[PDB]
Amino acid sequence: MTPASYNLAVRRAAPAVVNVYNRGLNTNSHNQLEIRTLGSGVIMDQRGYIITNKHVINDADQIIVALQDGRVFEALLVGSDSLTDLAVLKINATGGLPTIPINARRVPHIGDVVLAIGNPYNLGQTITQGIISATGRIGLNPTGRQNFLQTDASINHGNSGGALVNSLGELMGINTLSFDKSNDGETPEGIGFAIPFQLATKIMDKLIRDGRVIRGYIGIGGRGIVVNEVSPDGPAANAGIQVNDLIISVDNKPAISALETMDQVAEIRPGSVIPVVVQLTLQVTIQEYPA
Amino acid sequence: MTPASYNLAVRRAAPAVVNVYNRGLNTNSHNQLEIRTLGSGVIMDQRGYIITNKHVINDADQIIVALQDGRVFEALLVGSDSLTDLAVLKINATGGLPTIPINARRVPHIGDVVLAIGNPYNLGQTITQGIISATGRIGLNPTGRQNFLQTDASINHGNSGGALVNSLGELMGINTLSFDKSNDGETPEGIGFAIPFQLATKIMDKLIRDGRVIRGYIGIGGRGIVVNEVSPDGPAANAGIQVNDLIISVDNKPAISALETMDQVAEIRPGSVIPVVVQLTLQVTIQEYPA
Amino acid sequence: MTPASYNLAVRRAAPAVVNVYNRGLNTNSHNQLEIRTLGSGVIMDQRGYIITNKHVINDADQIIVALQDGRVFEALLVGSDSLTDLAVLKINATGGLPTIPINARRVPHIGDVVLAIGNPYNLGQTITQGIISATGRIGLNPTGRQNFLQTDASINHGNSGGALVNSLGELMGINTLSFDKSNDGETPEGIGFAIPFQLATKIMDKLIRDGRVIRGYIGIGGRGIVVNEVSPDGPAANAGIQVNDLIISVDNKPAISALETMDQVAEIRPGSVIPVVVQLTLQVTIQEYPA
Repeated sequence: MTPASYNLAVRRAAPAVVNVYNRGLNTNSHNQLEIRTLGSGVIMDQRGYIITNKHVINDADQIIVALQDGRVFEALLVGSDSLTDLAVLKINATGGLPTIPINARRVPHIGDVVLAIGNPYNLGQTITQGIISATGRIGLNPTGRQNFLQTDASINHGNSGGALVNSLGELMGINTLSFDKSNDGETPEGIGFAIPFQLATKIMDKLIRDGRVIRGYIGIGGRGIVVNEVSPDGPAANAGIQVNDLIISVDNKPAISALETMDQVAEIRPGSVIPVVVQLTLQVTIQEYPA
Repeated sequence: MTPASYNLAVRRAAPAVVNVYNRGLNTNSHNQLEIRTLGSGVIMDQRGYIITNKHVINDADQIIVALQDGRVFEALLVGSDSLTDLAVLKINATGGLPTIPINARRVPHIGDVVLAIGNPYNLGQTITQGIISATGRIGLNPTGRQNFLQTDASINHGNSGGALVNSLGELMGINTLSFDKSNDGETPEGIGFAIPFQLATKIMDKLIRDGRVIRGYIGIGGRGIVVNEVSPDGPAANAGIQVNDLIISVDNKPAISALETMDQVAEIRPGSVIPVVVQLTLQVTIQEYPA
Repeated sequence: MTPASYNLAVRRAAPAVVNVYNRGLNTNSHNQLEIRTLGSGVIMDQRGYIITNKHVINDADQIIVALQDGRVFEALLVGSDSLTDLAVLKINATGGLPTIPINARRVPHIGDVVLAIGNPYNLGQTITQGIISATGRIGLNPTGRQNFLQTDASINHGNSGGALVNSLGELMGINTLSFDKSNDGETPEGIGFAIPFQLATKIMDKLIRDGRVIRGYIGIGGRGIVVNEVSPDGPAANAGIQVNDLIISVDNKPAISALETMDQVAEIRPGSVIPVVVQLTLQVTIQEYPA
């Protein structure tokens, strides 16, 4: 017979994950480019756009990307975002580049076998398999390290930026980090997180068209949609809205949930204005999220 | 094609695992119900019975159970058992309850893919896959943390009480991982334990019919069946039997092994009496296991 | 339906993995055979040869081997090798022995599902599944703990010597197991190593025909094939070759790579002589690797 195996996935996607190297100049007294850090990255399209974790390329005087085919490139940082730890690099490749399979039509499911491609502890490219333990949201609104994708695939230090792909090689997400906890008593085995591919995608496109992800701020909270503690003063305060009420429509559509609502405000460019219901339609001008 | 995936099992059994919260009153000075601990639990039948680990609900002034569908319930402790760390709660659900798939006809096998549904570190429901690395016994006699079910599936803190199900959603066991994990000089990966479903079944039923699991005590040891150290002074001493001999028939059937023998004595209600053989048939009255 | 399962593989290969016990006499003051250590081992053929990790049987006054069928044997150490941590024992079994499936025709692939059979923490035989994350070389030349086989299958202490088999039971490698940490901060999760079956084979045969693995030493380094730091003063000095040049043909064949070249010199018995090329063909006598 044939042994059970996920090599097909490896063949189809592995060639697209890269080693990202963060090189600083002031790392030594002789001020030469030294490898301050390193992680992994996923070549997104043939134009040369590579996704990766921000915490990898932060304060990097240089960024080198290297392919499994041996080609080495200097990368231009086109933008990052703290609220997701995603960063978008760009190599200028002539000759063709391998690209991570993407299937925008595929919906990830709790339980789907998934492999994590990356370069942890800088041992070279390694693959590890697990399943999707929790899916998380593809919204643009930051919530925490719980609305990501969760996997029991082994995510070590060096998998950051790597690819989490299903058995068909399809990119399910960008590995971000492990769960190491905050303290001890023990270690959290098999609890890793990845940013959903669908979101990495949204973020990348923005990081390209703007050099930074522009989120629409409405400063309000809650649990229609409860408005519990709406004392940020930013946009809430400035133009209708109270420190305790219930909204009906974020802009001109239902305000069923709090999460699904914020996820809309953020997708609204600054300066714009929209009619906020509770039936006293009070308009408000959207600002830009805080630093 | 279609991504390899164990989602079917997740769909069939996930809805039945619950978040069990141990709330104490004297946890703070304002003596309010504070979440002293927490674990997971499996809704066993439509009557509202839920299995869980004892160590989760111990000394709980209150017990709250929450479903993935959002419904929350106050749970009535119907019993527990130290020798297995199993506890049976009971929520009073009108409207219908989701129930963990069970297939008493199914025999677990070393190597079967199995998923562990539970809520570790209180991150919300998480699934993790592994295989059965060892099966263990379904007996009622306590032996240790070796005659359980052993799985490399990721069992973290908060998986206690959760379900361990095979690819079909069939309940293979109740996650219980107990603490002997460590040596000296490095943390034990992929070695978790679960109580065979067959036994969790036996125990729950008893916890229901008696509020406590009543075990039949004999007071002997060994390796027919060797009667090594038979100096408990229990019912063994009180009625024939020596501090060094060989038994022939626990009650009126073969005494082939020591394990399979104890597992019978325990299934014999106290006060009863049975003929013990070795050919000098000496009768003995069964007592009840120690506290 | 049927539960997803790797049981077939377990049935086919588990029976061949054995518990290896290292018993020393001077472990106590009453100088009796005490279990100084322990690991696992794979019965390679019906003659009674068993492979294992050197670091298990080192300085063992005695060695006991035990089968899953219950049979116990006293083993004869036929040899070991440091550069691979492989040891070969030999039990003298009459009545027949179970043997690990081997398919020398099979080529291991990154991503192949694979199970690790072994006895970690001495809890009895345990199975764990993972995938091959990196393959490594089957050469006879020592390189490091990187040209081994790499798997995310859980390799714990007591898995050393165990077998790593694919879904068909086929022997993929002998679990070695690198001590993971070597420093702190975090712990290398899911990164285990095994010696390729293809090499364990080559090594065992040598350990048999010679009691020690005789390697052919040259004394050179580099990156044709660069000869960068050819100052070891062995046979390289003694008869042509410079401290900085480029070789053309290890013996009478291409010298394309440095790795694949050394892998040849080692397979050349001492005393022999071969023509080295670089076009000034200078012959050299092969010595024997250092202790």
